[PDB]
Amino acid sequence: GICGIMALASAQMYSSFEFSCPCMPEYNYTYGIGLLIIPPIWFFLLGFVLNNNVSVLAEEWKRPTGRRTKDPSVLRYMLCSITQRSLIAPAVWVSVTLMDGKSFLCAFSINLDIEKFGNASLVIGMTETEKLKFLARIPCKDLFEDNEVRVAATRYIKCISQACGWMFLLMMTFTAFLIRAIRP
Amino acid sequence: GICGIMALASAQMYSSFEFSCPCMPEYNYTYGIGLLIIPPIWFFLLGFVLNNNVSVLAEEWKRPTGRRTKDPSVLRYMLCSITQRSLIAPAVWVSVTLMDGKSFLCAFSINLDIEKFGNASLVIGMTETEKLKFLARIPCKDLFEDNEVRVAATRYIKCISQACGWMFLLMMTFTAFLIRAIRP
Amino acid sequence: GICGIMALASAQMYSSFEFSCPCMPEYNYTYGIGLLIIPPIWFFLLGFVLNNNVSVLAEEWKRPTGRRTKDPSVLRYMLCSITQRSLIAPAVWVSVTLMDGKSFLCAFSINLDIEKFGNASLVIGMTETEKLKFLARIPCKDLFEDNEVRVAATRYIKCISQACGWMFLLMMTFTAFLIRAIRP
Amino acid sequence: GICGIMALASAQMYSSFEFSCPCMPEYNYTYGIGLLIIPPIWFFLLGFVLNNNVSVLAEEWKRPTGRRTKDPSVLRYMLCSITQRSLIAPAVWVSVTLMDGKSFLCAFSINLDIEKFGNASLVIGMTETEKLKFLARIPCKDLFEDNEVRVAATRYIKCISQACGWMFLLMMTFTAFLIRAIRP
Amino acid sequence: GICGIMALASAQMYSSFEFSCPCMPEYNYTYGIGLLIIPPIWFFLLGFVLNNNVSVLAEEWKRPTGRRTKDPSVLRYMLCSITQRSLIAPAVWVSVTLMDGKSFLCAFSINLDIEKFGNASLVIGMTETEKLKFLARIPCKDLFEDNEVRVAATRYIKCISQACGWMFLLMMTFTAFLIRAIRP
Amino acid sequence: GICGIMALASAQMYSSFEFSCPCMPEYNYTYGIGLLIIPPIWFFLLGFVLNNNVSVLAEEWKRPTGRRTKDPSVLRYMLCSITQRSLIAPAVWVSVTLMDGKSFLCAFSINLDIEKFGNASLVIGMTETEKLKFLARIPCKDLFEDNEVRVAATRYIKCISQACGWMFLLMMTFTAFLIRAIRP
Amino acid sequence: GICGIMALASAQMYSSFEFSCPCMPEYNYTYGIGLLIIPPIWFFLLGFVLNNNVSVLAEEWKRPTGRRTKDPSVLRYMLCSITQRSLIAPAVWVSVTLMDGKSFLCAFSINLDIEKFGNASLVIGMTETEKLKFLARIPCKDLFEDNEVRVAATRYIKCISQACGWMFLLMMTFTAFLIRAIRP
Amino acid sequence: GICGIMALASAQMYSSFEFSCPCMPEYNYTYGIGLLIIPPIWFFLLGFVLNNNVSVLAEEWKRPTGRRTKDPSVLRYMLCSITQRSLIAPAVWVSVTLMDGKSFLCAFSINLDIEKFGNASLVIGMTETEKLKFLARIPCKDLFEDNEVRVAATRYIKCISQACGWMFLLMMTFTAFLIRAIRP
Repeated sequence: GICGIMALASAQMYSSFEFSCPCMPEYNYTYGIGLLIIPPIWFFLLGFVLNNNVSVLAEEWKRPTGRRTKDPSVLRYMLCSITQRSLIAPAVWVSVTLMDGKSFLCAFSINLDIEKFGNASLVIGMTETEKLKFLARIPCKDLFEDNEVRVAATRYIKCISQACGWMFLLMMTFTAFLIRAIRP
Repeated sequence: GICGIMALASAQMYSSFEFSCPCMPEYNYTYGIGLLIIPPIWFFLLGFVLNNNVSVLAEEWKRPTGRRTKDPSVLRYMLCSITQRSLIAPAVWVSVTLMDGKSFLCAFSINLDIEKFGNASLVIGMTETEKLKFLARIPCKDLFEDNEVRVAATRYIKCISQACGWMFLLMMTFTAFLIRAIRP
Repeated sequence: GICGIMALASAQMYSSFEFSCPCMPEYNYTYGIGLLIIPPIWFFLLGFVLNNNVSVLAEEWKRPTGRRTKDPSVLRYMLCSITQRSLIAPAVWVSVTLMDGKSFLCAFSINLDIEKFGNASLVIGMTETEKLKFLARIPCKDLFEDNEVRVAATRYIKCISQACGWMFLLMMTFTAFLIRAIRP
Repeated sequence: GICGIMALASAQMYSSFEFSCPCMPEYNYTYGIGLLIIPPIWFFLLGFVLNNNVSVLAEEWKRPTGRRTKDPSVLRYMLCSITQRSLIAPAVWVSVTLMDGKSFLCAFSINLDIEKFGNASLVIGMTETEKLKFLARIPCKDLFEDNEVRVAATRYIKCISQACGWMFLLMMTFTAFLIRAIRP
Repeated sequence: GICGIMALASAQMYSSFEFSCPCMPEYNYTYGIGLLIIPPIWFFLLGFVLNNNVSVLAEEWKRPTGRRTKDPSVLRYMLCSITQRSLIAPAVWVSVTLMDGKSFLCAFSINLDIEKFGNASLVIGMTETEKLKFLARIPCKDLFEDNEVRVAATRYIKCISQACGWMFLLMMTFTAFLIRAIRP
Repeated sequence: GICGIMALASAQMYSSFEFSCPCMPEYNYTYGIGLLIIPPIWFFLLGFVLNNNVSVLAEEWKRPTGRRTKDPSVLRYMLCSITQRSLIAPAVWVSVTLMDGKSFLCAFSINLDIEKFGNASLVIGMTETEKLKFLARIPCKDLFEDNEVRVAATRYIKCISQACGWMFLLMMTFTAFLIRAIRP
Repeated sequence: GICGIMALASAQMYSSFEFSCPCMPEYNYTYGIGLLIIPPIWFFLLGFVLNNNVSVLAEEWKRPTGRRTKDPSVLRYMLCSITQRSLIAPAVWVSVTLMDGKSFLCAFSINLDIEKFGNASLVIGMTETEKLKFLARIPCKDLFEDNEVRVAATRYIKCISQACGWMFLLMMTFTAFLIRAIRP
Repeated sequence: GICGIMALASAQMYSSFEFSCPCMPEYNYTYGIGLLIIPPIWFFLLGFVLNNNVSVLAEEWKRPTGRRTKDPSVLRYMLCSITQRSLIAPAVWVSVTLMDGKSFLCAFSINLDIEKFGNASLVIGMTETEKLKFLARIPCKDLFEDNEVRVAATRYIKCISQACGWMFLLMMTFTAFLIRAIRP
């Protein structure tokens, strides 16, 4: 119920989210990786909070030994089962974020090698500080002057991000395959 | 019921609201921060007023001691529970307002350092009064002459506002996590 | 029932209303303030007329003393309660009219000080009659020649109108908060 | 039932009606005032015809004295009540027609004073016949040469028509207020 | 039932009908008046044919005197009542056709006086045959060279057609008013 | 049931059909008249095939005399009644095809007289073979060079096709009027 | 049920199919005729596979003589009846494919005679290999240089394909007419 | 149920997927073939995971011999039946991916022979490394300079991919035809 609702909400919240990459070398990595990390953590704690069966977990965690009516075997089972139920909306966020490649373009555009894409006369005679300030404006469509380099560098990091998007989806599905094959 | 209605109404009222930043240095801060503060206060008092269970709170607050049929333990519990039920539509407003970054762009565009973004020849030979009147027109798209500086300064304060939007959402969710883990 | 219908009708009638500011100094104030005053009075008398419980008020007001089956205590209560039920659609009109700022732009564009916005060479060597005829055409987009002054003066009176729109909404909600806290 | 249907039909028939002002001085007044008068008369006789309770009025009007089973007190009451029920769709027509101001622009554009709006060199050296033929083409957007005079004269008669539209709505609502306060 | 269906079908069939005026003086009058006359005759015979109560009229008309089980008083009543029920979809066609004025523009554009609208130098030195071939192309937007004369002549015959459209609607409604006031 | 379905299907299949007139004099007549004749024949045999009451007609036609349980009076009645039920979707096709006039424009554009429409200098000094190849490209919008002649010739054959469309609808309705007045 | 579903699916799958004619003389015929032949064969085997009554056909075909509970008379009847039920979605595909004429344009544009359409100076002094490579690019809108020849050759093969589309529909309907007139 | 859901989800996930071919010769083949191979493997393991009848397969696979309540004949039958039920959403992906031809264009554009399409003067005097870097940018619309070669090479590999798309659909349907003809 709420698992399918939060999975649809995670894809819908990414669609309405307006990605504003700062295009500065100090704040590209923390913004690009931070939108890959911090909204999954919020969707994970939303999976604890919106599920009202954390309250029964709370009452059987707060009371000391002797008062525990249920054995902790079903407690370990339920806390595990509520984690792998609340691990869908984080995984849907990291799926669609890696499929679009906006965060890999924002975070990893200062690690590129510019000789592979377009003119070799771009960065000639330019210091590492100004070269980092030149490479960082690649995700900004209206701040980069060379359009052919910008489409070449966008397609390179978007295909790598889509490769990591499918390798993440295969590792997640194969993990849930092993979970529903040995544990219940 | 009305909590989900007011949460959807707060996001819908922001979408129909037309943000008109004054682009004057005397009235940028009060308008930009005021749209972050004053509509949450109105949505908080709307959470008291539209909930008709403030009337039973009113009758057990007006009558003096001796006439009180209920002990004030359930009174403290209910006034607390109606506050954390009416703290959703304010929090949805501050969420979407910080996600768009229009108020942080309107209020904090007189605190910028203009050397980081574009031409260094912009503010040379210009007094602090005219420099404040030059920096204040950054949120106004049709009043600013340098477009590359305007997109650079917009993206800088929009990513900082989105960082504060996610840090607010994490602090709010972790607070409600502790509330539903110790109190009921 | 009809309170929510008239509240939605007041917002919908403003959306279909085509604001035609006359852009003349004799008729700006009466048209701009008159659209803020006269449609709330019509929506207030519509709250009396469409509510068929004004007929029972009519019969117990027309008959003299002695024939009055009900005591006037419930009569004062019901006439008060029908006023604060019919004070929603007027308040929704003044809310959305102040949020858009078209009436404050139409009525108060002859009180502006033109040195704050754009060129100081606009009104130089111009008589008070022609200066009033120059300032009055600010709300008319297709009658004003200086576009930068027009957007600056529009944003100034629209933010002031939105400030008065939120101060009206706070004073109205805090008043209805006190009404539902002492009276019933 | 049919009162709300005819009220919605009167607003919908005005929206689909294509206003073709003749822009001739002989036929502006009769067309502009005639669309304000003649469609309310048709909607009034439609309120008699579509209401099948005119047939019982017909049978108790045709038979002479002695055969009248009902006293004429309920006959005066019912003929009055069917008039104030069939006076809604005429009033909705005159409301929306005065709110748009197309008929006041078509009928009263030969009464204007052209010095108030634009160039004083328009009508200089021009006979009353050609001046009437020049002023009459104001509602025709594609027949008038001076666009600034045309928008100024349109906004002047549209705000006056909207003033008469609200004064008509206030006089109609206050009349129906007195009707439902003394008569039943 | 089928009366409201045929009334909506007559307005819908006019909306999907593509008016192709021939713009020739031999065939303007027969096409323009013929679309005002011939589709009402087809909708009138459709009111006889689709109403299956013409079959009982057929059986009591074919059998001679002596075999007639019903007296012809109800036969005159029913044939009259089926005519005034099948006189709605013809009247809706002539209503919307006169409201748009395309047939009056097509049929009566050879009767115009061209001095009233635009340049007097249009028809100077031109024979009655070529003048009829010049006036006939007024309804054709892409065959007439003088656009100001074309909009002036269109608005003249469209307002006259809308005057005859409202005088037809008043004469039809007042006739049906007298029918439902004396006959049943 | 299926009569109204096939009538709506015939109008819908014409709307989705893309009329590609060949614009060659050998194949204009057979294509233009063939789309008026051959799809009505297919819709007529579809009226036999989709109606499953052709099977009972088949069994009482195949068996010789003596085995016929029903007299052939109801057989003549039913085969006639299934023809005039399956004569609606052919008639709807010929109605909408003559209302649009594309087939009369495609088939009869080699019979025109070109002096009536535009320049007399078009076909001067041109052989009957090249004149037939010049007149045949009138329905092709992107193959004809003279646009004023093309709109004049299109409007001439479209009004004649709409005249034959209404004369067909009157002859069909008057025929079905006589059928439902004498036969049942 | 599934017959009407597969018929609607065949028309819908053609509408979403993007026709990419190769415009090479070696692969025009096999692609153009192959899209007319191979998708009907797939829709025919889909009519066997999706119909689960092929399994009962499978069990009474695999078992040898003696074990056959049903006589093969109903087996011949059912295998025939399932073929003429699964011959609808192939026939709908060949219908809409011949109505659009894209396959006849792709497959038969190397058989054309180019003197009939446009300039005779196109193929003069050109070898059969380059003439086949010139004629093959007729279905490709963005690979053919002469647009008037391309629209003339498109309209010629599209009208011939629509002629074969209607002759196929007449031969198919007349065949199904004979089937439902002699066999059941 | 979930088979038709996953089949519609596979076609819908391809429609929302944004194909970003890297247009580099090292990473064209692995990206183009990898999007044909890796998403079918994920949809195949999704057919195991979302079907909860893998848990009963898990319990009867983990327990050793002696504890097996069911014989492994129904185990081989069910594991086979769940594979041919979960082989629909992979097959729908490879169907629509080969129908669009984007992966065959991305993976096989370094194997082309450029003399067949356009100018022979393109690759003259160019090394195999730069020729591979020139041919690889064919799927990139905004990175290839010769548009006529790009449309010719796109149509060549899209028709070959559509040929392999129909040969895959015929081999898959004929295989499922043999499965439902011998096995159950």
